[PDB]
Amino acid sequence: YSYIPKQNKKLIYEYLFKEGVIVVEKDAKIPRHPHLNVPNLHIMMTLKSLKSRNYVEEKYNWKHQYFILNNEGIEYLRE
Amino acid sequence: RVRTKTIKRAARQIVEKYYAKLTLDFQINKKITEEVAIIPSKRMKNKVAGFVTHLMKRIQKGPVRGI
Amino acid sequence: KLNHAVFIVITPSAIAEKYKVNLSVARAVINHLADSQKLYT
Amino acid sequence: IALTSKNLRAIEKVCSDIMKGAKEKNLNVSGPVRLPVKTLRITTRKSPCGEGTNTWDRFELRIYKRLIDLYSQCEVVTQMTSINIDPVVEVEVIITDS
Amino acid sequence: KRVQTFGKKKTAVAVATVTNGKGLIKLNGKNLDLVEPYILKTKVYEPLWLIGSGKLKNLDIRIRVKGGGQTSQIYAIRQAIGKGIISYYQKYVDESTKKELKDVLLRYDRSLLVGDTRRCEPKKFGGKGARARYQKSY
Amino acid sequence: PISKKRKFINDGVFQAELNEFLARILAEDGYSGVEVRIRELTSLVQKRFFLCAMAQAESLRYKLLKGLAVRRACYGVLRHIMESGAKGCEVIVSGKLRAQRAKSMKFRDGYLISTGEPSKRFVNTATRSAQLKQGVLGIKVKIMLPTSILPDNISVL
Amino acid sequence: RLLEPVPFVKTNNCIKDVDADLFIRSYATHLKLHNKITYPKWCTFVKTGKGRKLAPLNEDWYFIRASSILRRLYLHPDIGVGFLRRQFSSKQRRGVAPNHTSLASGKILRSILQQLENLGYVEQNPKKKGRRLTTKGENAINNFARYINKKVYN
Amino acid sequence: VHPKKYGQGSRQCRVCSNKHAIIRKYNINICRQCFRERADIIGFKKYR
RNA sequence: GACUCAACACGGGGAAACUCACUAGUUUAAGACAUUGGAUGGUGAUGCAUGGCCGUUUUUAGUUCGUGAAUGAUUUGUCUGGUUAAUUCCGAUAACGAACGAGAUCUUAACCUGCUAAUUAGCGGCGAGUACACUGUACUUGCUGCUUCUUAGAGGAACAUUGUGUGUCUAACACAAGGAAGUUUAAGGCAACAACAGGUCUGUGAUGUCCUUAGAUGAACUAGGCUGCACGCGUGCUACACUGAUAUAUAUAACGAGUAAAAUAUGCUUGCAUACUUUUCCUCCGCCGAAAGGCGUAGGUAAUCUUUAUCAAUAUAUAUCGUGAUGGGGAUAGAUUAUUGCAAUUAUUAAUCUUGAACGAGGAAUGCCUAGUAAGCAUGAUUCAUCAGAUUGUGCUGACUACGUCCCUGCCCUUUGUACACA
Repeated sequence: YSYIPKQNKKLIYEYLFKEGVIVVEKDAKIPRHPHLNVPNLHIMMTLKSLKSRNYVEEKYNWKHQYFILNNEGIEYLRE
Repeated sequence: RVRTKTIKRAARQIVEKYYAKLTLDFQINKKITEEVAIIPSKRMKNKVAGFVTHLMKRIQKGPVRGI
Repeated sequence: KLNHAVFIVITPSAIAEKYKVNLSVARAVINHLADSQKLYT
Repeated sequence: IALTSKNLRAIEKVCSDIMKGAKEKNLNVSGPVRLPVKTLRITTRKSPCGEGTNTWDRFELRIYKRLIDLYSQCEVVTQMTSINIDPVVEVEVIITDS
Repeated sequence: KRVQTFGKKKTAVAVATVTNGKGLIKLNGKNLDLVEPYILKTKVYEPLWLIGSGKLKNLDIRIRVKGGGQTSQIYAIRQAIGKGIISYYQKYVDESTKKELKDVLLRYDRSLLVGDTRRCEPKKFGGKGARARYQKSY
Repeated sequence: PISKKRKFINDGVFQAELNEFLARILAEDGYSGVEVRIRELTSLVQKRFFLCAMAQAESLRYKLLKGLAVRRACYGVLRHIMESGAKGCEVIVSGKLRAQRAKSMKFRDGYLISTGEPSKRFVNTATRSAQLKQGVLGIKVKIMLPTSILPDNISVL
Repeated sequence: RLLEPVPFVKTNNCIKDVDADLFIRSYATHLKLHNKITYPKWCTFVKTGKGRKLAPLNEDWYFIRASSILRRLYLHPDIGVGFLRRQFSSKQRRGVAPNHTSLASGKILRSILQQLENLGYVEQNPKKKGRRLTTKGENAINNFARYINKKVYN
Repeated sequence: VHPKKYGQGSRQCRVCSNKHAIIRKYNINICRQCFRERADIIGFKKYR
């Protein structure tokens, strides 16, 4: 199962909008993010989805991602 | 123990300029060379100063090929 | 093999060789005559 | 006031600054404290693959810690340390009275 | 009055406090006789004879021992006591006898005043021994 | 409440992260300082926590990645480091280079001190790799900073 | 042999001025005569230490322990059963495995400490946590030392 | 899944992402394989 | 995987659950992008595609350039000879002059600067003495003259130094002495020119190419194997004993290294959900039990607490025996109690008792060895939830000797012969 909630999607999206600089972490079994009260497991697939949609870019590192929002993603993802 | 071309050329370079300062005493030769030269390695400075002393004792009793 | 017994210079080895006995009973005989290695008295 | 670092020249220069400031300010300042140096030793081996003559290297890191004591206001000494300190040096402040 | 000297050979270190008194030379608490090995007691006793009992009768020497090998500690003790007697001769009791004392000391032996530099060299890589290698096969 | 040794270990790993991040992002310019563009770098660092050999090597790595001739690229960067002022420079390129046979070419100019702790102090190192059609190419850049003064040099007026 | 010439001036003011082994034997004999403490019975089936792995074969080992514990207690002002074990450490030859050190049994030293506490020779205080000899025990050992000293003197 | 905080499966290397041959001295939790080259950047000089 | 040096206590490889590339199985989509098409990952192969790294030739002494000179590959310099830490120098020299390697350079230890001072250390003093000497001693409790002593912040000291000698009287080495430092004072690290088609793509989201992807070569979970044995081969530990086996007491160090979890109560009916400190290191103590270990605590994120005014042993001395495979020797198995681990069975580890194998110093053969070094004895760190018989470091006991050579073997140079050049 593990169906992704619409509330979770909108919450993470508005978190991206309000912060702008997000560290997603490579690990997925970590139960929670220090600055995000959401299970981490629901983050990396949607980050990969946005990256493959070419709206965001990632430098990537070992055990680190360092996603930074592009100038052409907020207008599309606002609603 | 011997020495290298660096010490040989250093010895040839020195004395030709401040021979009158240099004397026959090994310790005073060391002291003079200490401020004559500018190389900051104390061990090889002492080595080359001993070289100056042993070259200076070769003076005044025959040809020395230099200075 | 050992064949010494206990039934009939005071140094242990010498008296042991003389009496053909073990050195423990030789020490016992030494103490008996007088009355771990030490210098000669 | 104690300080800790790795490189010796940095701690030497800031210690010289400390004694100069103490002499200028004329405080009840204790004598210089010279703690023994600590060497931190680790072992490693070259040749990431097991092939070849297995050889090992020794890596040492040298700590440097010193102490002093002063009788003055904390604000002035901490401002002096801030203006005349290196971000690579760490300092703790402990005061004395008599 | 009182003087302090040091003596260092091998790992062991030794101090020597030379003070006036009635002849109280104590190795901390235990005397210079209860150490147990008479073989090293002979080396402890060696410096005293070449100086004289009467000189040491007027001095009290405090001896502090802090760890080390059996031979290293006694050698460091000898270094410490030699430095202490030399310093106290040069300072308080008598200078004229100090010259003859150091003369006879250097005549008899050299390690009595200044110790050796020999020490455990850091064993290299290659074998269990310091300069040994593991057995190699073909 | 952290011990000093473990604190310095943490500082070291953090600075290792910092240096690898600098290598990853700093691409368009040389060494222009460090922070103890800039706004986003500071924001990302805060969120996560809570002449120049590198520049010359990066320039030549760009030159070889663009596909321009290797000989011309190395000659140009060598001219550049001489004109910057170093007595010499050594560039090593190892990999495929047009053949399945691995090869390497050496370029000799300058003093080229190669061993000793004075050599380590007075000479720095740069080493990188680049991706190509059939593998990777490794580049070693060695420049010796002009010499306090080198102990081997002896001269008296 | 046991007597050695002494060139320096002695004090003989405590137990530090006498040999450890001879004084330990003398005080063990004195305690045997006094019957101050028990054997004790429960300790007959137990060896001295785990490394020792067998009997002490001396039929006086407990009294030697009792005569050595207060000796070391005087030597070190504050110590404990762990320090006694470390001092009396021996070898544990684990068969083929190479030899290693091993501390002695701690319960026998604990029992000796209980016996000395009952005798009043030792007291416990929050300050100076390590075991120390009481004042009366210090006077008793002073008298005993000055007595055995004169015996071995003349 | 039974994630336990002890043993071989408790931790993993930060850089090489492989817990094998991890050295835990000083709680560095870094693999020796990467440490070979990270020894200079970490600031921990090799002298002798 | 790796097979002579240059594999076989190596892959830091001391594997009880994935772990782990293996086996018997079961699950998950966790296949991003616009049913369907379509991609990441891989301890999958290829180190004979690589990079980096490393081990060798090779810890030696060789390598190269500018100019000049002698159809050409090329030669010279880069060498007859003397010295050596080495083409290291002198020296004759179609060579002259240069660069690398050597050299040099630094940490440790080693003496001094009565420099520099005292925190977490030492030398001192006195407020009281615990008992004795006599007209302070071992030990405490409190403050502070002082910092050679515990320590380093820098510098110097050592340079065949001096003289008696060896030398083409130049380059060198010997004897004796001052001196801690006279083979560079010794142990270390950097290792050129260039190569192996040497090892590693199982260390990496470093890496090309080929291959797998829903019945995964991705990931997760249970169990098993790497530990099984007809056997063979390397590194090691214990011994074959009287300088020995066993107990008792004395004198003893340094490097060390050290803080996303327990328990409680509430509700439901021991388990789940919920909240309070941190239980998640070494630990001194007082006991419980020989012991393992446990109980409630002192200390410390650290010269303060473990612990270090001290952690070991070979010794030292007295005692049992007294060289009889014995009491040596401790393989083997049985009986067990405690900790480590949700898991010890293939008995992890372990206090105890019992069990009692070979082994009388080892054939052909073989390895290491020049002074705190051989050898023997111990001990800290590494991986560790637990476990060294491994590796590295530390310390102790301080030996038998050479003080040079090519006879064996392994390299270097010169000459010469080649029908070899993957040599």
